[PDB]
Order: sequence, then structure tokens, then C-alpha cells
Amino acid sequence: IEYSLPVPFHRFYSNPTICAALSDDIKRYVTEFPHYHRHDGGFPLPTAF
Amino acid sequence: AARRIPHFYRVRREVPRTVNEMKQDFVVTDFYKVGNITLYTELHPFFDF
Amino acid sequence: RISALPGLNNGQLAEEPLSAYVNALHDHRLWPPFVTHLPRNMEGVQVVA
Amino acid sequence: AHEYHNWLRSPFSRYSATCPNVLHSVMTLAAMLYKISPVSLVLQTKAHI
Repeated sequence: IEYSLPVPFHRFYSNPTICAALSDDIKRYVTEFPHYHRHDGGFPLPTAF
Repeated sequence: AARRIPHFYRVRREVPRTVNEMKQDFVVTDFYKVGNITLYTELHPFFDF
Repeated sequence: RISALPGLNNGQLAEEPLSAYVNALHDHRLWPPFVTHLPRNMEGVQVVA
Repeated sequence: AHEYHNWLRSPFSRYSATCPNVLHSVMTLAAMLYKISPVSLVLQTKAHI
């Protein structure tokens, strides 16, 4: 974990769970908005993607 | 952009749903009913608007 | 997975997620009979000893 | 002993008495918890449930 970085990018491969576990800022993002915790997509990508 | 993902997630703000994703979730026969807002956008079968 | 509507439950109308409104299992008012750890959030809740 | 201010009433136990042990019983107990409210009702009816 300490030598790792999450990058949810595609329409798939965008688990909120794994990226939240890997970096605490994503955990704050998810815990602020519980509804976004969805696996069906629509978990907001970074604006670039 | 690879390492900026937490920097984007630092903002504690949601994002509006994309028009295609908002169009998606209507049930098979409910899509035609006037309660569906997105209908004015579904113009063409080959191309999206 | 059955409890929520994974296709419909995204969105907000308060500090709460929409999923809490549709089914009590997602609503954090309903404490389970046996608890080992206090929840992260108790906004509407107060407990008495 | 007060039971009208309780969150889960007696019909749940009455159903638990005659409950078969198939996993469908756990799931139907989960679906039993669906809330009653204008938001819950509109969310349920949008899915045609």
C-alpha cells in the first residue's frame, strides 16, 4: 500500500472501494457523498478522463 | 495527470450527471412517458446529441 | 445489493444520500440490536446512557 | 416494552416464527424493510416495483 497509487480512469475498472482504500482523500470524497459509492459506473472520474 | 488524481479528489464537491447517463435509467416502458425530461435530446438513432 | 436500487439510488436532497430514503437498511437511524463500534456519523441521532 | 415508538414491530417476529430456512427468507426479510415516504414511494414506483 505505501508504494502504490490508484488511477480509476476507464468506463470500467473504477471501483470506489479500492481507490478509496488506496488513498485517504478518495475515502474522504466517498464518506462525504455516500451515494457515489456505486460499482455500476457514474462514480465521478477525474475531469481529464 | 497520473499522479493528480488525489488533487482532483481534494475538492469536496459533486458533479452533475451527464445527459446520456441521466437518460439511461428510465425503465423500458417508462421512457416514452412525458415525465422523462431527456426526450427532447434523443433526436437521432445513428448519432447522439 | 437487493436492499437498494443500484440503478436509481444516486443523488441527494440533503446531507443524506438518496439511498437512505428508499430503504431503512441504508438509513443510519436504524441501529442493529448488537453493536461493537460506534458509527462515524450520528447527525440526527442522540443516545442516552 | 413500549412498541409503537419502536423501529421494528411485531409482524417481523410473527413472520420469523413460520419462517423457512432457505436464503430467500433472509432476502425477503431485507425487502420487508422498504420505507414508507413520498421519496421512497416515488423511488419504488419509478422501478415499477
